[PDB]
Amino acid sequence: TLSAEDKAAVERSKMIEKQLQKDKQVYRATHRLLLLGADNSGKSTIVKQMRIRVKTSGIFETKFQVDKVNFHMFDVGAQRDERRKWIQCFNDVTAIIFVVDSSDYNRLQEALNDFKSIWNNRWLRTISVILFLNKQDLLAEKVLAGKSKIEDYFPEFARYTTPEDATPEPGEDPRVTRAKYFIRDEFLRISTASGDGRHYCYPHFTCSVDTENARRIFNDVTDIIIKMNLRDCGLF
Amino acid sequence: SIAQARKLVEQLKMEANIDRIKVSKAAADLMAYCEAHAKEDPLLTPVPASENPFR
Amino acid sequence: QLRQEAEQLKNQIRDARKACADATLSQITNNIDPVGRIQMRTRRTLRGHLAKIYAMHWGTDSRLLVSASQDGKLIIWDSYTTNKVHAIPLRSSWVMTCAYAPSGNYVACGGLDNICSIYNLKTREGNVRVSRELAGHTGYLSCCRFLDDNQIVTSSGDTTCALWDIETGQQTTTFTGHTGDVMSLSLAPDTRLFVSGACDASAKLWDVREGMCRQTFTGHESDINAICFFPNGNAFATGSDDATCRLFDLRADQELMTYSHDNIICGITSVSFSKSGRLLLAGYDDFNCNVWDALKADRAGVLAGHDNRVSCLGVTDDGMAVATGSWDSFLKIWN
Amino acid sequence: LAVSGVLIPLVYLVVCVVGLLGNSLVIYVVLRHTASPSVTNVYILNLALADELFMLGLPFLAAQNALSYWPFGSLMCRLVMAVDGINQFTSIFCLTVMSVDRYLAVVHPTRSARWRTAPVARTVSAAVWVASAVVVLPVVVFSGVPRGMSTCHMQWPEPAAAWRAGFIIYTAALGFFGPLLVICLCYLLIVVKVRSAGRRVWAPSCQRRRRSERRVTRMVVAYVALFVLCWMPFYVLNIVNVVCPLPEEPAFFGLYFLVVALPYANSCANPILYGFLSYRFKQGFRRVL
Amino acid sequence: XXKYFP
Amino acid sequence: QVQLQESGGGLVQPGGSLRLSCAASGFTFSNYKMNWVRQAPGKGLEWVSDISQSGASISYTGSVKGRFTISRDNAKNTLYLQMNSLKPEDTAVYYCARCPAPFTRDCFDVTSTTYAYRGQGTQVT
Repeated sequence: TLSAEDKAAVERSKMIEKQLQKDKQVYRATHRLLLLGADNSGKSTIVKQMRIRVKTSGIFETKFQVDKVNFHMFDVGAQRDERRKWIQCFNDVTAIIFVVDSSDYNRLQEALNDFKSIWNNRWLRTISVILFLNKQDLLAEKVLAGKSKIEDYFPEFARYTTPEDATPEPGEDPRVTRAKYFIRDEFLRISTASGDGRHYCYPHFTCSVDTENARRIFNDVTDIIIKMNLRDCGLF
Repeated sequence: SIAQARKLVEQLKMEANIDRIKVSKAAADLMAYCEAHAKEDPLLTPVPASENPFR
Repeated sequence: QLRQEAEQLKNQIRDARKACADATLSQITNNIDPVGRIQMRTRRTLRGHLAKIYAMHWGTDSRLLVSASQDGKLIIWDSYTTNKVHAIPLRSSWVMTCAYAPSGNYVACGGLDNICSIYNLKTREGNVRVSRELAGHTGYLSCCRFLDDNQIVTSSGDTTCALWDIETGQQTTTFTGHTGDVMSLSLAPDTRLFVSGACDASAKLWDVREGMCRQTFTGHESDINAICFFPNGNAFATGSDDATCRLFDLRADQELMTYSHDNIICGITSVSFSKSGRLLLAGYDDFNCNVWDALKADRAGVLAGHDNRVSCLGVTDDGMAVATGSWDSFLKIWN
Repeated sequence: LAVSGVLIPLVYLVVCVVGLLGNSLVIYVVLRHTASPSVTNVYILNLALADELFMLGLPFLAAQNALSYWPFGSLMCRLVMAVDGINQFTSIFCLTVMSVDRYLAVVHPTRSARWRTAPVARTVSAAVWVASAVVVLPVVVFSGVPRGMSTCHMQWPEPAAAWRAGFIIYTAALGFFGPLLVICLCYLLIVVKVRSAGRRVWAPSCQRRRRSERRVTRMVVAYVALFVLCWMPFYVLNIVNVVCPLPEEPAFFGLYFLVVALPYANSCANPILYGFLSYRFKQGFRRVL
Repeated sequence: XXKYFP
Repeated sequence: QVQLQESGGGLVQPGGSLRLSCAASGFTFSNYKMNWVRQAPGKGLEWVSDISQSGASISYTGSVKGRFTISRDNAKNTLYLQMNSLKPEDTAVYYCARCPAPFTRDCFDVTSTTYAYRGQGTQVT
């Protein structure tokens, strides 16, 4: 038996559970991504490709639907340079889209260090990182001009060779190709140093005038979900 | 910035002239407080399975 | 010049401690009997959350407890019957802290967004709605506990704290002493003074009346994650990432006893004292919690059963039970 | 005559004890440390239980093959003649359900989350048990020791003209084709899906060559290879007789002892395949030992 | 016949 | 309290060498990952090198890779940095940062403008 108030309490709990499972349905149906990058990384432009409140707001959300799949990209707004605390809040996101400007050889070391830190993070060890090498036109122009050498910041570049695994684009100077492949291997080496098969990096050559970025993000998220479903059963 | 240096100096000077009691008296106070409320602590004083509201 | 002078003052302060550090807490408190081996058993398992739970707080009635889930949900569970009483959806998914008002009429929450938004639970229509938004900070809200039905303190990641009025919603008292991101705060029994910990391995006391840093405590080797006052209000415990908890007394102005173990090399996430203060319940990243002896530093119990990092730990006002919430989306109550 | 009783019982008992090795190791590491995180462990320990029951039923026939008489009476004769069959069919249906669940997880990530739960896991486990029972129904209804001098076996109501061969072909068809082809379809479809997903996403990931993808491929193909090479001989060498009585030979009783132990070799490898060669299971195996 | 040679 | 005091900086002509020494106090120097960064006039915090707890794992920035040598001394809890083949580009204030948590490979906020676990640094010119 139970009191008259207990019946109303149980009914309220049942209604709340129905609401909670209805919300969990959509929560599992939608995907979440975390956008990261420096100021020069050009995060604004990539965020402005969303084709589908408060001044001191510390987080901006962008919802976009691709192939009937919803993706919510979150980017920290008003926040200090310190990020070791709040970053742990994103230990369950689907993927981390890390932007780098490949044309800026000066801050390239900073981007590499940030990528290494995010990869070796204790709580981000089980999350893949989608590396978008934005601003490829600027890199190509800088390489064709030859006013700034890459060996000044990375001596190993002097010994780097274009890998046969490359896929040069039509009408592309071999110099730009080798430079972009070197700055990609710079991140891939750090990614593979502590990969352990639990997470992988998805590098892509993007630029300001590029609309297929959404398709690349969708495909990468699909591959990550496939790998997760595979590891869940142990087939991995 | 040198203003933060003056602010820190002022804060240290304000905090460097407070009345501090010996550690012995603080330890004795903590011991007395823990001994006075030891019986009123269900966790430290397990009670029978007749007054625990969680059953 | 003002930097050398400053360090001189430090020495002075240190010297003062050398004049008050007569004996250690473990030495004077050695004859008392040990607490033994406290075996806390799980009585209630609150399930239903979607994402990782991040914070919780018990009510004054020891019946309802609020819990925050970064899926954007504040759930008020009836610890006795486990029946869900209220489920408030949040506009900002990333919520990092929640607080239950003492009157049981309002509930505050905050996270990455620089707003410790409050929701009324006793509306005339019976539903819950946004009552007020306390915006103005330039960092994520680490914790904003209720001081009264009109005033509320809020600690932000901008190295500052602010006291707002629920009626107007404007900063009434600002605290800008901390150098690192404020991670946690603990109010006093009389709501007159409150301690706050930051990522600079330093805790600071603040008076709600004057709003000035009267005492500063150090000793930790990393960022202070959790901080909780002592039931008497004269001391407070602090847990950092160095796998060590430290008890600092406001009247002595020096650490009394250190709680640590070689087998523990993980950071602390939660700390709470019993109604008497003899036992200190500290949550660790090893999926378990430890019940240390406040007067002997002896681990009396190891609460295990969670499958993820412990996010929050809260003891009732009557010291009857303790609720632990982890990232596994489930809460466990031990009594 | 004698060399048979010398070698066959030895290999039978060693197969049984290695199967129990695998079953007990897996069941311990499951029930103790890796306790109910999802449908996967449920299905795995269900298969382990079926295989362990098969192993505990083995010694009866292992000793009967050397004693040639069942003095325990009809009670245990019929009980074990039904228990062995139900255990075999349950162990096979467990692999089938595992393959189906993996297919649904890798292909229908959405409906997966919707259907993969612990209550549903226990429900499908009980369903697999009762299905093994209802499919071995012929094995238990035809079970009778009186229809024969000493041999504890089944009673075929009519000559082998159309019943013995008929029942043999029926049980072979079901047990081999259904489960095996379902498993193969599931695994090869999983391979097709993962290949299609990877080729569209940075194929140079370097794992396609000799790593996780190839590990998965090797495991899923070894599953089918082992299942076939172990089961098919059992259901094959049984029909070579009802169609043409083999002149009584020690080599023919060997031939059979071998094809009857081969399914026990499959029940022994299944633990090795799933429990040992997996992820987050091997983790606990290495942690505790 | 079955799990026996005949 | 956590304290890091650097010394050894001074004026030196191009091609010279300098041995910077950082003394740490207030924590177990043997159980923390250390890094050396530098900040030049106008520019921001630039990472120079990094060394683990025991010292087996060491890393240097490509700009100075091949002429800098970082080392640790647990018997005295000291961080030594030998710099050779100095150039006008090395003129900057060098600071020493300590990882936020112990037994962690990642070191966040080491290049942050505000970092409590960092000494005052030494100016080299």
